Amino acid sequence: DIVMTQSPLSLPVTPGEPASISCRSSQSLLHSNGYLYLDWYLQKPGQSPQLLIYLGSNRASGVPDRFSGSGSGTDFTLKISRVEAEDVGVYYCMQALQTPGTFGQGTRLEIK
Amino acid sequence: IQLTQSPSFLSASVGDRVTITCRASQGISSDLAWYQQKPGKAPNLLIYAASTLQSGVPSRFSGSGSGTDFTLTISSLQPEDFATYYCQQLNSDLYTFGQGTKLEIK
Amino acid sequence: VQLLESGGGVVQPGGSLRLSCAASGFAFTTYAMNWVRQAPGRGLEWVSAISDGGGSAYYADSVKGRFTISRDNSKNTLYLQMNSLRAEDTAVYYCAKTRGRGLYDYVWGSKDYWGQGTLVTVSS
Amino acid sequence: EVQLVESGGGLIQPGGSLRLSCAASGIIVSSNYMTWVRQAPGKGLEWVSVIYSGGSTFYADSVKGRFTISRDKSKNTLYLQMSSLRAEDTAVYYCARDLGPYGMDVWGQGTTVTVS
Amino acid sequence: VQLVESGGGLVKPGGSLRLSCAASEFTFSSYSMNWVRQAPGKGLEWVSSISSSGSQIYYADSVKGRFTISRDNAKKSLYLQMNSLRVEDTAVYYCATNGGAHSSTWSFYGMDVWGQGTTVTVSS
Amino acid sequence: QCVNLTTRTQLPPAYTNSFTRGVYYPDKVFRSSVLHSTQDLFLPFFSNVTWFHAIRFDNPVLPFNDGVYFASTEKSNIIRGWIFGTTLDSKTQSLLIVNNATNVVIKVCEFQFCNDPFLGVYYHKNNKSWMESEFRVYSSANNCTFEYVSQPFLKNLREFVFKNIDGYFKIYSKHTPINLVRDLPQGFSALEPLVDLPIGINITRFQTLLALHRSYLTPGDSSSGWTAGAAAYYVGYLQPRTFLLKYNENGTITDAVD
Amino acid sequence: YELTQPPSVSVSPGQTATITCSGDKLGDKYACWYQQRPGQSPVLVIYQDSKRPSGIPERFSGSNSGNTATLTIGGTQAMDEAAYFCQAWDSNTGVFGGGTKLTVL
Amino acid sequence: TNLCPFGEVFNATRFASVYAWNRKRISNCVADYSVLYNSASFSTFKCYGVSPTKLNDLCFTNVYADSFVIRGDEVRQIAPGQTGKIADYNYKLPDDFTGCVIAWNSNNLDSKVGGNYNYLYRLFRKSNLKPFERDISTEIYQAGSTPCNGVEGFNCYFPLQSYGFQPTNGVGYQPYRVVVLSFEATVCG
Repeated sequence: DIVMTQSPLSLPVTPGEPASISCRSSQSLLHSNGYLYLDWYLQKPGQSPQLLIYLGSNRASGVPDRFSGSGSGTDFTLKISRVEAEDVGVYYCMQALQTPGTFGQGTRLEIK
Repeated sequence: IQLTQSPSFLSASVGDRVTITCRASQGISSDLAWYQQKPGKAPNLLIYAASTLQSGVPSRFSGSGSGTDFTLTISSLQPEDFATYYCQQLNSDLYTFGQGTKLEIK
Repeated sequence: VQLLESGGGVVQPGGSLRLSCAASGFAFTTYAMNWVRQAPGRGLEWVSAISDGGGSAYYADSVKGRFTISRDNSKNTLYLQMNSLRAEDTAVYYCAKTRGRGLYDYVWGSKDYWGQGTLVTVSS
Repeated sequence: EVQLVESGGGLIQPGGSLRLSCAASGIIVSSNYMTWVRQAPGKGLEWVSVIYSGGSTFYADSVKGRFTISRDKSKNTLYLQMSSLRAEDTAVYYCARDLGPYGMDVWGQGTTVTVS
Repeated sequence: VQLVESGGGLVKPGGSLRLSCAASEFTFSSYSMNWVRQAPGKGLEWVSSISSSGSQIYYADSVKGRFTISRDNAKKSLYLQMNSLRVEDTAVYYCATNGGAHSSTWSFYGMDVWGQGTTVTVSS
Repeated sequence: QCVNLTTRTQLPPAYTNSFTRGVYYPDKVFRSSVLHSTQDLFLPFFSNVTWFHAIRFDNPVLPFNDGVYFASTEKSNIIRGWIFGTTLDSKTQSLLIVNNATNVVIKVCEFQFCNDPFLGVYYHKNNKSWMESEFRVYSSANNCTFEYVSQPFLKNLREFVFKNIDGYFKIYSKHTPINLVRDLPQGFSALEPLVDLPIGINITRFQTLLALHRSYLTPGDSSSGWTAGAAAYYVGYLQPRTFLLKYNENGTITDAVD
Repeated sequence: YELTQPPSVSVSPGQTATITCSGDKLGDKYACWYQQRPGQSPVLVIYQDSKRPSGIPERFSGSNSGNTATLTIGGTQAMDEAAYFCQAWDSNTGVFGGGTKLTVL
Repeated sequence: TNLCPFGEVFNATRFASVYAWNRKRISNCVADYSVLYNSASFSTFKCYGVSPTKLNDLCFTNVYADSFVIRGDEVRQIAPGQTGKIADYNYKLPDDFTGCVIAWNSNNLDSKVGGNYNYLYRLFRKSNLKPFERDISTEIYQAGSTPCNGVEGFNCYFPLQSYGFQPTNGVGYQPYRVVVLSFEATVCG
C-alpha cells in the first residue's frame, strides 16, 4: 500500500483568505507516463465527494479558478487562492497509481 | 432543422438572472452549443452538449434542456457580459446557427 | 450524467447483499466504474473497480474474495455482490466513474462523477 | 498556446478571386475538422466550408461551386480559395476548429473581405 | 533447448515486474511452457502455463487476475507479466517446458527442461 | 508445435505394381449390362505406384499432378488425413482433411503447415480406448471459408482417388478387408464417390497425415521417441486414358480394360 | 487439489528409499517426480507414473495406485540426497507436493 | 436444404455499433431473398448489383451481411462513392459494390427515454478506411502537436462518440438498423 499522510487535519480559515493543504506519499507517484498520479477530492458536508484536481495539477471540469494543485514526486499541495463561504468540508488526496487506491485522512476545512 | 432563438433583443440590469432560449424545429436531444461574441471580436464557445461548460468559462453560465427546448442561463448578470449569443446544432452537416440574441446591460 | 444506486439496508453478519448502480446520460460502455465506501465518520476507502467491458476487476484486500463486481452493459447497470458480510462493512457505498478512457487512465484512477450513496448496515 | 491566425482578405471586384489563409500553431490542421465561418456586417454567423481530417470537404449551398477549401500539411495552414465573388460575399471570415459533439472551441481573429 | 530466465529483481509490494525466458534453439515452438516459483525455504509452486500455440492459458488461483503469461515463438521467448505484487510473491521463478502441445496432453509428460530460475524479491 | 522428424532419411523410392486398380465411377449415370467406353483421368493398369512403408515414414510433400490414387494397408488407424495445397504455407489457402475416430473434419484455411505434420496419439490409463489426438500439423490457421463435417472416411485396405476439376475437390473411396501378404491385391474393385467439395482452390502438392506414438522422452529433443506404428500407403497418379467399363445388371463396374 | 508428502525420509547409503505421495484419487492421474539438489534447478526423474526420461538410471522406479504414488530408489547412493516433489494436473491446473527431503546418512 | 440465416441478421434483438460493425459470411446454403424484397417494412432498399426482384435467381460464390445502427440522416452514406464521418471513418462501401443495403427505422427499439448511449461512431481518425475495413481501436486521438501520453484531455480526445438516441428525436436523428448484403457458386435460391 501507498500510505498518504495529510497535514493539517484541521484548517480554520477566515473566508476571503488563501488556504493550503499538503499530502505526503510514501512512494513516488511520478511517471506512469510522465504525470503525477495524485488526485484531490472535496467532500462537502452531507454530500458526495467531488473531484477537484487530477494528475497533480489538472483541474477537473466545473472547478473554479482558485483551486490549483502543485508538487512532484512525494510532496503535493492544494492551494485555494481565496477561501469562500462554500469551500468548507473535508479534502482528500489520493494516489491513482496502483490498484489499491489509498486516500488521505482528510483535511477538514472550516471558518474562523 | 430551423433553429430559432428568442428573444432577439434583451435588456437587464447587472445582477439580474437572465434566461435565453433557443428552439429546435424537430428535436436534436442534446446537440446544441452556445457561443458568445463581443462586438467586433471572435465567437467564444460557452456550453457544448447543451449543458457542459467549456473550460475557462465562468461557472455563472448554465445550460439546460433536451430535445426541442434549450436554455442559456446567466445566474448573475455582469457589466462585461453584454454580447450576442448564438446556439448551434452540433453533430449536424449544415452547422445550423441561430439568428442570435443581443443581450444588453441596461 | 446520473448514477442512482439501489440495494442497501440492514442485513445480518455473514449474510449477503447486492448493490446496483444505474448509469444514464453517458456512454458507460467506454468507462471504468469504481465502488468507494465510507464508514460512519471514518473517511473514504476504495473497494473495487471494473474495466470498460468487464474482465479486468480489481478489489481492495479487505474485500478480496468476499465481494464480486460486475456490470451489465446492455442494462447500463453496475453491480456489487456482498458475501459473508462483517460488521466492518457498515458504510455508505458510492459508485464512481473513472474520469478518463485512455491507456494510463487507470480503471482505478481519477473518479469524475460519484453517486449519492446507499447505506449498508450490518447489524442485528 | 493554441492559436489560429488568418490573413489574406481585402478589397476585390465582383467575379474576381481571392485566397484566405489560416496559420495554426499548436493545432495540427491535417488532423482536425477545420471550418470556415463568415459573418456579414450587422448579421449573424454562417457556416461556409469544412474539410475533414481524412480529406473530405463540404460546402454551404450558398457557396458550392465557387469556394474551395484546402490545407498545406507542411506549413500547418488552411486555405479557402474564393472565386466569382458576388456582392453577397462581403463578410468577415473565421477559420474555426470543429470537434463534433464538442463545439467549435478555437477561432481565428477574422479577416474582412470587401466587394466593390 | 536451454532456458535462461531474466527480469527478476527487487520491487515494492503493489509494483510490477516482467520476467523473460529465452530458449536456446527453435524447438521451443513444440513445447508447452510453465512458470514455477519456489519460496526461499519452501517447495515448488506452480504459477501458470501456456501451450505451444498460446491459445491455452491457465494460472494458479493465487495469481489469477494479476499474472499474465505469454510467448512469441518467433523470438523463442516466454514472458510473465507480474502485476499487483504481494509479499507472498517473493520466490525463485523457474520456466519449464512441458513437452505436450495442448492442455489435453500436459498430463502425459513432465517438466523436462528447467531454466535456472530468477530471484524475485518483493519487499517494502 | 511443428516438431520436425525428417532428420536424414533419404532412401530412394520403391515401386510396387498397382495391378488393376483405381477404377472409379466416372459418372452419375446408371447403366445396364453394357460395355461403355469412358475417357477420363485414370491410373493406368500395371503401373509403378510408389510405396511408403515404416522401414520411419519419410512422408514428403508429393506432386498432385492431375489427381492421385491413395491406398493404405493400415490395420490400425494411423493414416489420418491429407493436407492438399499449393504452397502449404501462409498467404495461400490449403485444404486439410482429418478424421478422428467417429468424425471427419475438412477445412480450407491459410494453414502454416509444419515441415513434418502429424498427429500425436495417447491413451489415458483411466479409459484405455481413448486416442487423445494432439495436432502437430499447423502452427497458425486463420481466415478461412470452408468447413465441412461428416462421418469418418476411415488388413482393412482403403483406396482413394482425389481430383481437382473446375473448382471441385472430388473424393472417390473404397474400403476393403484384405488377406494378401504385403502389396495391393488383384481383385477388381470399383471406387465410388464420397463427396464433391466446392473448394475452388489450386492444388499442386499433397502430404499424408500420420499418427505417431511417443515411445520415450529425452529431456530436450522433442524428436525422441515418435514411433510410427506399422503401415504402408501408396500414391499413384491419374493419367487421361480410355477405358471400357463393363457395367453389371445393377450398374456396378465389374471389369475394365485399358 | 492437494498432494501430501512426508517432510523427511532418511536411509543409509546402499539401502533403498521410498518416497510416497497421497491425494484424493491420485491413482486416476499421472504423477511426475522431480529431484532438486540443494540450490539447483529441479530435474524430472519419473513421468507417466513409471517412465524415466533418457539418462535417468533404472534404479529410479515409480508406481501409482489408488490414492498413493511412490518413488523407489534402489541402491541409494550418496549422490541421491535431494528434495523430491510429487506433481500432477487437476483440470489443467498443475499441482506440486509438499516436497520430501531425502538424507543419505 | 434449409434457408440461409436471413432471420439472424434481420431480426436480432441486438445489433452492433457502426464502428464495430458485424459481418456474417453466408455460404453453401439456399437464400430466400423473397423474405426481404416483399417485407414492406424497410425505409431503404437500394441495390447496386442486379435487380432485387431478380435476386434469388442468381448464384454467388459468397455472401456477407454487415449490420449496424446509424442515424437516419446518415443512411445517405451507405452507398458507393459517398463521403462523411460514417463513410470515411466507420464503414466504407467500395465503389464497385455488388449487393445492396437495407435500412429500416428502429426508433422503437434503439431509442431510450433520456438517451441511449450504447451506440458509438468513430469521430476522430487520421485517414479514411479502405473499402470494408473495420476499425475497433480506441487509442487517444492526438489533435495537437503535444503527445497524448495516453491521457484523455485537451487536444487528446477519445475517438468514439455516442449517439444519444431519444424517442423525441427528429426522423433524421432517430436510429436506423442497417444491413448491407455483399455478393461475390454456393448460395442462391
